[PDB]
Amino acid sequence: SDRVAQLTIGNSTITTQEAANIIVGYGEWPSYCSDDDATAVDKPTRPDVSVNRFYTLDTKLWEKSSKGWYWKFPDVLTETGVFGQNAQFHYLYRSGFCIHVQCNASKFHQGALLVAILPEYVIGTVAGGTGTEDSHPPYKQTQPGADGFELQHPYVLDAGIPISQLTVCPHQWINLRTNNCATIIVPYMNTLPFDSALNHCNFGLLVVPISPLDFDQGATPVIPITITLAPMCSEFAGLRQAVTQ
Amino acid sequence: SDRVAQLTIGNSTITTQEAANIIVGYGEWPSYCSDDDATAVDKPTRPDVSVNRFYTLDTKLWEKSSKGWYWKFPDVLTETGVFGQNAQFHYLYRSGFCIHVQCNASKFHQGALLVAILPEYVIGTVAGGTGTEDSHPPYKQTQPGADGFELQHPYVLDAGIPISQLTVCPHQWINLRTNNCATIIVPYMNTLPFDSALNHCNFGLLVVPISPLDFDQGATPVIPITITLAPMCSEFAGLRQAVTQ
Amino acid sequence: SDRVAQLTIGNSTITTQEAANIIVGYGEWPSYCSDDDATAVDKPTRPDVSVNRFYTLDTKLWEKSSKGWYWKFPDVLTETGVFGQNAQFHYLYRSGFCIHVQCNASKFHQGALLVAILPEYVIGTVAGGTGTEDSHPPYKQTQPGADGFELQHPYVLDAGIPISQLTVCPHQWINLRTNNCATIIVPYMNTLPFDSALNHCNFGLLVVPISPLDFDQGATPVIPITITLAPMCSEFAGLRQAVTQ
Amino acid sequence: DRVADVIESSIGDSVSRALTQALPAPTGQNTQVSSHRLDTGEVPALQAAEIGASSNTSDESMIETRCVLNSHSTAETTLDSFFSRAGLVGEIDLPLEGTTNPNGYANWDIDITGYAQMRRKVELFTYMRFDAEFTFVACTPTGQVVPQLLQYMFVPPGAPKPESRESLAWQTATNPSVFVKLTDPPAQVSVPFMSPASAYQWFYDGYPTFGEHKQEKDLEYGACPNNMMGTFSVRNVGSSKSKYPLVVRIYMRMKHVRAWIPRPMRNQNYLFKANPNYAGNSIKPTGTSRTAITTL
Amino acid sequence: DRVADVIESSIGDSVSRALTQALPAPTGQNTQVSSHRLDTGEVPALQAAEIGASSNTSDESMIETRCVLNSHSTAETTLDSFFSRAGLVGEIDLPLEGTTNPNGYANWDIDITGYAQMRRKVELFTYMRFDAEFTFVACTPTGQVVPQLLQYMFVPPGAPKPESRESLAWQTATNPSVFVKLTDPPAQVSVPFMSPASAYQWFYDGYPTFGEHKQEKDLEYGACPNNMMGTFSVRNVGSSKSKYPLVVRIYMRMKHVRAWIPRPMRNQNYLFKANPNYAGNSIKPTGTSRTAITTL
Amino acid sequence: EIGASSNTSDESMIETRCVLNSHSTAETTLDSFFSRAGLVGEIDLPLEG
Amino acid sequence: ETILEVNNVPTNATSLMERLRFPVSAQAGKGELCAVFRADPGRDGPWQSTMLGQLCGYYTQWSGSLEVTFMFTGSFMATGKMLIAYTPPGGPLPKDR
Amino acid sequence: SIWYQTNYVVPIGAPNTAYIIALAAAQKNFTMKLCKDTSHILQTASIQ
Ligand SMILES: Cc1cc(CCCCCCCOc2ccc(C3=NCCO3)cc2)on1
Ligand SMILES: Cc1cc(CCCCCCCOc2ccc(C3=NCCO3)cc2)on1
Repeated sequence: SDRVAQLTIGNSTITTQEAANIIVGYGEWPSYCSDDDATAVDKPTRPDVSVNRFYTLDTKLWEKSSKGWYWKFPDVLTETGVFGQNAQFHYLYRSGFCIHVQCNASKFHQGALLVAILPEYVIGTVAGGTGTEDSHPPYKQTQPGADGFELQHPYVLDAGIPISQLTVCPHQWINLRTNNCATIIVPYMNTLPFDSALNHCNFGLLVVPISPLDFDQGATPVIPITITLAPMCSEFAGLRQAVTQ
Repeated sequence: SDRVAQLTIGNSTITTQEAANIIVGYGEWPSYCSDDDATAVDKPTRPDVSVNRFYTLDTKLWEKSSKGWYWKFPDVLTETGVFGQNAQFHYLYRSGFCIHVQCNASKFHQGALLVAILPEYVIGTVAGGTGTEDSHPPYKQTQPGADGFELQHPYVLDAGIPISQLTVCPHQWINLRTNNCATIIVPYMNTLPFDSALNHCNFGLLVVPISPLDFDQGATPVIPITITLAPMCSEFAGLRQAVTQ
Repeated sequence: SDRVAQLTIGNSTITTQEAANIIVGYGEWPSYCSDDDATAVDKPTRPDVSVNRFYTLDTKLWEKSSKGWYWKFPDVLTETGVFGQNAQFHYLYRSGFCIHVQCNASKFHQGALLVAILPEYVIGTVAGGTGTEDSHPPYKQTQPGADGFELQHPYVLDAGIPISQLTVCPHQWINLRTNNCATIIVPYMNTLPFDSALNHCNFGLLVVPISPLDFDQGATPVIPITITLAPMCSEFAGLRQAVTQ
Repeated sequence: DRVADVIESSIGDSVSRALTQALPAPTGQNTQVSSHRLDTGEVPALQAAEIGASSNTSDESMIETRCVLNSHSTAETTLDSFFSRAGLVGEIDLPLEGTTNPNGYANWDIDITGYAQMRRKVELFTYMRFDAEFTFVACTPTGQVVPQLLQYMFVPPGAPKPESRESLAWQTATNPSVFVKLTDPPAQVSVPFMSPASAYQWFYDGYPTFGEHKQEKDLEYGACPNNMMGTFSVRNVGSSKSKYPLVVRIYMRMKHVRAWIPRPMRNQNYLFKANPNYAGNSIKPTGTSRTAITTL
Repeated sequence: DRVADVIESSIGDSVSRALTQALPAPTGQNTQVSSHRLDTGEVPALQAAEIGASSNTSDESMIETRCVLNSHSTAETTLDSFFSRAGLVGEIDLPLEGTTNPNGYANWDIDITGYAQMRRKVELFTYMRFDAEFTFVACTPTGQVVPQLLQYMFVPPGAPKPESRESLAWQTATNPSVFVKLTDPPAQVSVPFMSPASAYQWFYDGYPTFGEHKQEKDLEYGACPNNMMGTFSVRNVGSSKSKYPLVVRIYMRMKHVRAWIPRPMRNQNYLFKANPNYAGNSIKPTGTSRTAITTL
Repeated sequence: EIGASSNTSDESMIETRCVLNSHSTAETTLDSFFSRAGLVGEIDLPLEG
Repeated sequence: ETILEVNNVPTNATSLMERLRFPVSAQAGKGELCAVFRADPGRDGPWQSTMLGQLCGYYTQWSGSLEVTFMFTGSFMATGKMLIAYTPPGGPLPKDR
Repeated sequence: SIWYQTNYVVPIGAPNTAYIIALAAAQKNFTMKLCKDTSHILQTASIQ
């Protein structure tokens, strides 16, 4: 009664028989915005079930040489579903998330993925190699939406910070000999009650292989990793027309 | 909550995730010597933590043809550690033991070791084969210390007694499909409150493969067996200079 | 009932019929380490009788021209006895001492030895005579163990300090017309609850002839001085393998 | 005032933990009624020998049973019951012509491991404490009873061992002797548990000397002085030749027995006293043998 | 249940026996009246130095005395009283032309044993715990005050020690620095008892390494890391040549002092820091000398 | 994998004595750690340049 | 807890990621040595990759016990018993198990 | 130091080599005092 679990939100239900408990980001469940914390004077929309549900957005293939991937969050879920819509029509957005990364293999396979939540995950460039050029990461890299982006220098999280310390962040590992999925529940985290789901990304989801995937030849070599996230306590205010970016 | 266990004594801690309960020799925990059971009038030394701890003394390799091994006890732990010292400096010694034999393999390997505690384990010779010669087992055989000794005729425990009955002694098996270690806790057993740790061996530790080790080729063939013992309620009296034997 | 005395510790008993009372260093009996004074979190070993006893380590010959000798302490008792062992196996050591220096002669002999306890007795060199060379006393001189070392410039205790003032330290004299032995009882003294018995020497034992030995010819001329010390409230923690230095 | 770890420090507990208690077993266990049990979760029949404990499965949970009031006794399987039976342990010859024991006297080292029946029984346990009743059946080699007077003298280790039929030690001023005619019923005597140990030790894994332990001395491995009770000396009471060839059979019967640490029963033939040596080439199986595990 | 010798076993007594108590000594001891005493048996004047205790003979028992109410204070002889006086402990040069410390910055190893007056005072005791007030008097070699801005930075052992006047460590983001003009009154600061030990140790009889201890390493005998408080760095605050030659005198004044284990006062001249070496050939007596014990 | 730091106490890993830890944690607070002046800006006002 | 770079050997910049974990594989003998490291936190070495290590660099002194959890990432089928040993001060790097 | 108590055992079909990841932190009784600046790092070029 700790390795098996079921997550049910909206009209979606995730099952898992090898999970390793659930992490609750910074030990705080997602809440709605207080009356004294808010400033936007208009009564917000709380679609509830139409947006607070499990969107299974992407699948990556883990290979004996994969570097790792990340997904910026507020964004990843735009354009997809009713959530996407409310995020485009409204200026202000607010919401916590239930992230469930899954990836299974056999008892004869081995490997270990680090799954973390890095708030305000600002990306940096290699500065033209030498460090004299003041380059900047492109829209395609800082806000990749679904499909995420692949890391080029995971050791420093493409941002000059050691991944060795990335665990001071809500994390969970996917050790194949132990489990087959991670489950983080992040609350809304920003220095503001609401912000634009479009141009600001509250945090990134990191999935990095720290202990390389490996298996004797002959065992199914296609080992996918699938991301499934679900917004929680979604609130929207500041209604205008629909906006893409 | 019965196959996993942790043994902690002194500054040593053994972990096991496939153990099969703990046997307590003759159903009696090791105790200190009573005031009416003792005779030595000098106040003894009870080093406690400096000698009551887990010494991991030896490793043997189990092979598809191994005969079996034994270790005489009081002795095995001499020369090694502070225990060794107190055993050489003092004439009189007294102590119970926590013996933990470990040996793991894969779920694809198979075999079964008998692990017993035979008190007053006197060794005998083959009597020159024919039985006319009154030979005697050498110091190197009766008191092998660590490294133990290998049995030459396990069927009779090199002492003319059936191993088939060796189970009337505190024992435990290491069946590879079931566990990966044995744990016996023997109390001090002698017809005297104290005796010389040097020239008298209260009991021997037997480790014999009754069901031969076997595995299809290609699976790691080096299957070790490691002995780890820990004295308990060690008491020493009769202090003189240090003696080897 | 003040000139005769008997000291009994462990299994050792010293007798004296001409002693001149007992000095207790800084007026404090040796104690064990308090729970609020200690830091080492591991439960220590208190061998008691096996190490708290009278080791009669050395004998020097007093001659009409002897300069004086010293013994650094924590150290002097290493390698010798069970105490030695616990001091090598353990990192941390703590203990007070009962030092009994003895030396007798006839009522027709005369002389007077100063017996002091100098804490943190750092030795110094003559600096190459002139004082331009920054020489340093060798391991053989700063930590002579038993056998002690002979002073080369007693007037300054080979450390640039007047021996004339050495009495502000727990001391006692051995005036031959009065007594035949000194007895100092030093408590553990350091700025730490425990320290390495190996590389730190809490204090030195000084034995210097202030009033030269003398006697008309024909009287036995071999006048020895024997050191006998006994640890008290010995405690050891931080167990590892055995270390010499 | 104290240091806590000293107030707790359970170091010095003279009492043994136990875990098991002794219960009354006058009769065999009775059998209570059983009925069919078809349920998941409870599996008596399933055990794990690895643990090291004997299966605790009751007849009742293995088959539907009736009720049986077992009143069979267990008295005959006690130690006094089992061991308190006289048996041969020593034999002594006092021949007229020969090289064994002429001169009319003999010194028998008190060692009960010289006769296989009795030996095997006791070697069932490692330690044993008890009193005993020694009986001495003497007669000529033909089993013929003769009018001869003997003197049996127990000589504790340290007492002067008789060197001749007319030795001075036969004054037996403190040693306990017994004078008997071979025509009188066998002499019989009660012997206490005399040993410096708390129990006799059939097996002593170690040496007594404490020295070097070279090859020439491996003779002492297994020799425990706490069992060397001394010698038993006998002599025809006289100054001249006995006139008849004698033999004394020594029978010992234990009583007030306490036994501890049971060990495997002797599997092979015995070769020497106080020495478990066995014939290396003639290592026979414990029991009988068949032609196949699939046939009787 | 216990073994007695365990119930007694006073092993683990954390409290020290004592034997002596501290009494109030605000004034010197008063003198009470004395009168002639002609009696056998009581001999105050007779002592035995061998014991190892100072004579306890009172003025009263040595001569007929009057009564004196001694109200003289003992406040000036306390430790805070004695030690809490600023004294020179460090000196630093920042010359324009030279080889000592050009480049405009200096790293002074915080060691108060470089100046004989102050050193001798403290070396009176083996251990010493206390807070201190450091004052820094800066000016040119002529004692002339100049409009220059310095920066004093305390660099704990482990922090990056400045390699140049424009080093990055001068950002002093966590180290405590002090910026001062040489025209401002001397900078002064309060320093806590910062050490991993409970008291600073003037003498450490032993090594810190724990290794072999060969000849080349005897350099470390007597070096106790619990006194290595790090370095004190100073620099003229700029990018270019200071323009004036500077000198900083460091004065330390102890307060809230605790001292233990008094030892003999330094008898000979000092030769090196943290090292009691003395001139072997020039070993002068402790004091003055006369021509004979029978004349002044 | 859970994602939580090991909660194993020294006590359950070895036989321990009793220690009254009175060491403070005041110096590791935020005000304590961050409230130390540091250089953040530098400005030049040269004559020629 | 943060990742301790016990395997602080590789520097090829294409192998920086393999500092985070050390290997363990089928041995052919008895009691071989897997890895070794200074248990000092504020010192140069593996401890520098940790969050603790880094915060120490900001404080002159410290006190307290340290914990080092070792997670095994091999396959589910792999068995094994390792012996992790902390040798206090003065104890030279052990020559054998 | 980490030694092999026994050995890394594997069936035919599993990798003959795997890795261990070490993670470290301080116990509840851990405290630090007297703060200074880090040494571990110091930049080289001045921040543009
Ligand atoms: C009268 C009279 C009575 C006697 C004989 C008294 C004999 C008492 C014998 C007690 C024997 O106890 C034994 C215990 C152990 C062994 C033994 N042999 C091999 C090692 O153990 C032999 C005897 O002689 N005279
Ligand atoms: C602002 C500011 C303040 C400072 C200086 C702070 C100095 C704190 C010094 C504490 C010194 O304690 C000592 C103890 C022992 C010894 C010693 N030297 C030889 C061995 O003992 C020296 C100093 O720098 N900048």
